[PDB]
Amino acid sequence: SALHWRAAGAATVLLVIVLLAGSYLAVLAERGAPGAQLITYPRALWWSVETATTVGYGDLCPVTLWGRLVAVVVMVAGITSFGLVTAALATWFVGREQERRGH
Amino acid sequence: SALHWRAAGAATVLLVIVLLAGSYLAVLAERGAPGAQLITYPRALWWSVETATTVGYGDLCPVTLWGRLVAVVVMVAGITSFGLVTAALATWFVGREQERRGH
Amino acid sequence: SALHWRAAGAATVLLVIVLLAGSYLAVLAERGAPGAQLITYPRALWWSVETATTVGYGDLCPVTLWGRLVAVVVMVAGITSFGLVTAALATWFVGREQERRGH
Amino acid sequence: SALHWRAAGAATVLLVIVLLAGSYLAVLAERGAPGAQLITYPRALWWSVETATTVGYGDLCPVTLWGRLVAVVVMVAGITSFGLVTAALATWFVGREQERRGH
Amino acid sequence: DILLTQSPAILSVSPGERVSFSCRASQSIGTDIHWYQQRTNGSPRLLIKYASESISGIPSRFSGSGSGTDFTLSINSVESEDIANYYCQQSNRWPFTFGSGTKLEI
Amino acid sequence: DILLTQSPAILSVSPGERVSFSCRASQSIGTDIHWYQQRTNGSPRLLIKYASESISGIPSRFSGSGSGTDFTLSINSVESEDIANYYCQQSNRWPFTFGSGTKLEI
Ligand SMILES: [K+]
Ligand SMILES: [K+]
Ligand SMILES: [K+]
Ligand SMILES: [K+]
Ligand SMILES: [K+]
Ligand SMILES: [K+]
Repeated sequence: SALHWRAAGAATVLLVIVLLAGSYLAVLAERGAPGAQLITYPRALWWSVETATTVGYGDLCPVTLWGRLVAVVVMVAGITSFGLVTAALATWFVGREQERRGH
Repeated sequence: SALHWRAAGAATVLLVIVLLAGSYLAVLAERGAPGAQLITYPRALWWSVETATTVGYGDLCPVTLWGRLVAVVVMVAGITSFGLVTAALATWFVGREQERRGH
Repeated sequence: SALHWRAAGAATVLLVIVLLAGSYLAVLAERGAPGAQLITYPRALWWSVETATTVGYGDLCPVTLWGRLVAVVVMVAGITSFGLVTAALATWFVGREQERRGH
Repeated sequence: SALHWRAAGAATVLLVIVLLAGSYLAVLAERGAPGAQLITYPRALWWSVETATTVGYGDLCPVTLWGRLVAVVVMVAGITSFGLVTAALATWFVGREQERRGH
Repeated sequence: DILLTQSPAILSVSPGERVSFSCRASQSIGTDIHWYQQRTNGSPRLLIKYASESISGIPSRFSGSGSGTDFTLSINSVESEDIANYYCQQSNRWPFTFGSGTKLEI
Repeated sequence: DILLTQSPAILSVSPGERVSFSCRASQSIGTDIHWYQQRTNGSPRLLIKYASESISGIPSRFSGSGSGTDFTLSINSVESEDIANYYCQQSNRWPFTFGSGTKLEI
């Protein structure tokens, strides 16, 4: 089965796992730091999605070292995941356009 | 007609529909929540565009569960739409460079 | 000369023009609106770059209809420009990898 | 060795260098400006990563001319780096799909 | 929940003079403030929307201004027909809220 | 609309002494504050821009400082030619506004 489509899926499943683990770890890392707001799971999950898509509203963000390290992993996983989907869409268009020319 | 160009258009039309529906639903979801600001249609539409392009200034953002779920759909539709345009531009360059070599 | 590289350049020049015109028009559109901060040219230009790259810190953002319409044009021009550079980098890699296989 | 994979790596190493130099220079540029917050190295580094991935939470941002110029270099290096990774993933999928058809 | 303070509660002015009603919000609300007029036994009537935007059918005598937390509704050249209760209303945050009202007296 | 408070309204100082004018903004405006000098019968003259930036042609005796909501204009070694009215002006939010003014007295 087409690799680009398989990697896209794998990418989606993996991103969903990173979001959940990131939500868990962000809370674990931020509690104990005075002033921290990334401290309950439901909003932490919203924050992770917010970060992965790189939207970053600024309603929530990490203030501790480990919270930031978790944030980086989430940003990168999201950028990579969506970037991989774009790449797969490119392979589909390239392959089909070849057909449209015969090859 | 070239699929990559057709999918690009379909993507644009679809994004415009997601923006309008997202604006409508965001207001529907946020009213009733004390402190919510995503509550009148004109700014909600600005918010959706702001989210779809992933700029996220932070002047407006959802605070309710359904508002956030709507936000996710908007982020993803935008990322996918613009990602699909990039993919089509790649197919155009790849196809034309092939010609520039004869093929 | 390779189209993908030409379009990349054209894209850069065009983006720089959109940034300057966007800075000018943003100020023109926001002055007259009570509370507006996008009202002097130097920061307006910083704002436009901030928007085009989609970083959106939230230190400055438009509050008027025309300021927002200008903002959309800037976001899209930036997303398209950088997306076009990625597409050109894809064509370069695809072309060269073909060579690495003989073709 | 495959160029797209080599350029990806070079891109990563280069980005890491831009982040560190950007952190250093941001602090150098912002100190001396009343009200500036991008003034200690640990958070400046968090800020640079935040900018390169284009997340931009708004917890930290430059207020001086040179700080902003540094910010632009960081945004562009990040966009280019991640864009180059996407391009390499496209070349891998395109090459492998060709194989899946024999070529 | 945003609190809108209208003080003084009663304002006395001489015919033709300029008058100003104040409305203070407990937190910054941009320019999302609207003004209403309610004559004795009448229903409220929109006068100014978004702090300073004119409404068609309203004497050009009426004007509003302000942003953030402080807002002003002004009448240039007051006259008998202006005797009424004036209310501000905010739409920045849910739920919408109304000021306590200011009575115009001539 | 940003309010700029200049208090005290009058400042008395002895020749050569150091003097300081204060300007307080109703909300945080970074360093977007500018100072002007207006002698009797004269037009305003820019002294300091962006809270602390020097302007060419202005005695090095003048300096400014501050950020956020509190700003200071300072004169080190006052002299007769400094007798005038001093105004602050903000450009952070529209519309631009001026402080009420502080008179320097020797
Ligand atoms: K972004
Ligand atoms: K962003
Ligand atoms: K942002
Ligand atoms: K933000
Ligand atoms: K913010
Ligand atoms: K992107």
